[PDB]
Amino acid sequence: TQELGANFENFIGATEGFSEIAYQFTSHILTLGYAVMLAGLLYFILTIKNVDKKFQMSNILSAVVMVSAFLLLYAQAQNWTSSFTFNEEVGRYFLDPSGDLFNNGYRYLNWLIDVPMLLFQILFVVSLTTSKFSSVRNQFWFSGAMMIITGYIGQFYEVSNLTAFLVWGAISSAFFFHILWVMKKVINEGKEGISPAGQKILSNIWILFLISWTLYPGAYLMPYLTGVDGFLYSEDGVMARQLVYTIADVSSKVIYGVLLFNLAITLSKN
Ligand SMILES: CCCCCCCC/C=C\CCCCCCCC(=O)OC[C@H](O)CO
Ligand SMILES: CCCCCCCC/C=C\CCCCCCCC(=O)OC[C@H](O)CO
Ligand SMILES: *C/C=C(C)/C=C/C=C(C)/C=C/C1=C(C)CCCC1(C)C
Ligand code: NA
Repeated sequence: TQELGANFENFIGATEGFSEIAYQFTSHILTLGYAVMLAGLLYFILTIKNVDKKFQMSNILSAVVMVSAFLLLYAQAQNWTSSFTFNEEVGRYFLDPSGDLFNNGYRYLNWLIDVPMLLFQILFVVSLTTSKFSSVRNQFWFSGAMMIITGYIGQFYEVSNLTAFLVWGAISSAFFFHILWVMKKVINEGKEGISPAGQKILSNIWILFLISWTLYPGAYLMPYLTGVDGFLYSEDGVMARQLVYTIADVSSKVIYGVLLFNLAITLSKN
């Protein structure tokens, strides 16, 4: 029984270890992750004047999301390099007992913080019609919290109890589904009473939102998407998962933010 090796990254690291490629690739993608958030932070701060007052809370929330994402993704990247160490004899990177072990906590904390802000921020750009701001907000914040919390519980069982992993994941997915349903309503109401240029941007926001948020349960499942014998149940799963999380992060935070900013501009003077 493999004592050292919590989560799938540790498990792989403690058994098969990571190739140079896999270790370096993962380091670099996580580094790109936080680098982009820092760039984003400066972007959202510096452009805030370019939208009308009434929209500025959206740019503000983007900036705050960028701060949290930069800090926690920076910590996650450091946690990656600290957790695995090169063995010359075998020529691979293994879980380092004198390190702290890989910890998904950083990313899940980032999600808990950012999910409510990302869902919230669209409400400061669009106008609802027949829905109440407070109802939509409360729905977003509750479902968002529950989605991440149940996900985080699931994640614990990733190695040790796949049944629990998947059941908690399914419960989490239910909250996710509900978020998608609410957000679709928000975008539809948001499209009413605005210019076609604005409607087009909102169509794109919907598509970006749907794809980028769905990447997360994708990445959660990733090591198992070819069965317990398959090619992804390996350092290849770890690489894929971290790549997909990073793409999702950039898309759901930065690209999302840029589209909302462009929507606010389109509404702002035009
Ligand atoms: C992203 C979340 C989407 C996930 C949605 C999936 C559907 C979940 C519902 C029922 C799962 C049924 C349980 C099947 C698990 C079988 C466990 C197994 O075969 O492996 C032995 C394990 O190690 C010892 O529990
Ligand atoms: C490869 C290294 C990783 C870097 C990854 C890039 C980070 C995101 C940056 C830009 C997103 C592009 C979004 C561009 C959207 C344009 C806005 C728009 O919709 O058009 C304006 C509107 O029509 C009238 O205001
Ligand atoms: C900036 C970070 C964001 C937008 C994170 C979003 C995270 C999710 C949408 C996570 C969803 C999950 C499921 C739907 C099932 C498996 C567990 C999660 C938490 C990964
Ligand atoms: Na290392």
